[PDB]
Amino acid sequence: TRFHSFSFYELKNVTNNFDERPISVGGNKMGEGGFGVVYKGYVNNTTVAVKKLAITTEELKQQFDQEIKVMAKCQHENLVELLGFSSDGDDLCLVYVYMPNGSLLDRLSCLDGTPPLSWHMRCKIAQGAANGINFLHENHHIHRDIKSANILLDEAFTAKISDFGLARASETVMTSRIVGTTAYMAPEALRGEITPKSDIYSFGVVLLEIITGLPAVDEHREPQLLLDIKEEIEDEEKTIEDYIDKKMNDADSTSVEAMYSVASQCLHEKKNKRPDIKKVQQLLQEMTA
Ligand SMILES: O=c1[nH]c(N2CCOCC2)nc(N[C@@H]2CCCNC2)c1-c1nc2ccccc2s1
Repeated sequence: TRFHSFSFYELKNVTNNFDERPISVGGNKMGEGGFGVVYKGYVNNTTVAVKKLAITTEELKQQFDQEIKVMAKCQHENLVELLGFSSDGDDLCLVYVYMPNGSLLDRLSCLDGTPPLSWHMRCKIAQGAANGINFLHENHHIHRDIKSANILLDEAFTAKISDFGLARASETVMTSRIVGTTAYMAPEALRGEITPKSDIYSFGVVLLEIITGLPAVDEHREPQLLLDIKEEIEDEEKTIEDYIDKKMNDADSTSVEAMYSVASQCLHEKKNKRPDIKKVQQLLQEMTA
């Protein structure tokens, strides 16, 4: 698949000169951290998300080329759709289909007054995100940064996996440049190993965030790291019912326990004991069915 080459000045013009101001006051900024800032824009009769990239300038160009490579090979309903790019101007830009419901992290934290996600919507999001990871693993790609901030939500709250800049083709390797988000990383990924089993572990943390509505890491909380609740529950001090997000009215114990069981299996500290993505996908389908 081939993409449209956008002019930097067209992207600069539709995003109000890449405004740092947010949604309310009159700017276009939609979020940052994923090695760039995402801005809202309107191009060729469509609402778009324009990611202006902003380690080394060469490493940032490597991730720009990697994102296009992965997106050229990988088209799926549970991956964000790349509409084009821009290399001509000062800053590297990636253009996507606009995701009106932001990220799963934003929606789990009810950022900007949005209503809490229902258990019914959370199940669809978990299944959709697992279908997106399955498609990546089937095409021998390792995401390397699976987290709720990288699961975007469209007009129908369909889960769309994003950020393929750090993605690696497999088609267990070792690396000197350890990348990803600490609170979601498998022990072997924190040591430099590159394997699709690390994406399964990170997805297990995403499933706990979905059940609990709690962020993967919170400086003002005990445990500070969400993955530690797996041990508090296993060493029967608590149960998953004590951790269910109170901001839901439709969560039943049976399906929550079925999602928690998938998460627990994903979070096995030994990479070879974790289920593969097809098994995770099967278990999430049986939970609903
Ligand atoms: O299209 C988008 N809309 C919004 N909304 C729209 C509604 O108002 C709030 C902002 N947020 C986005 N991402 C950020 C990511 C960081 C955390 N917060 C959300 C995207 C995309 N972000 C990306 C990122 C990579 C690839 C494609 C896309 S599309």
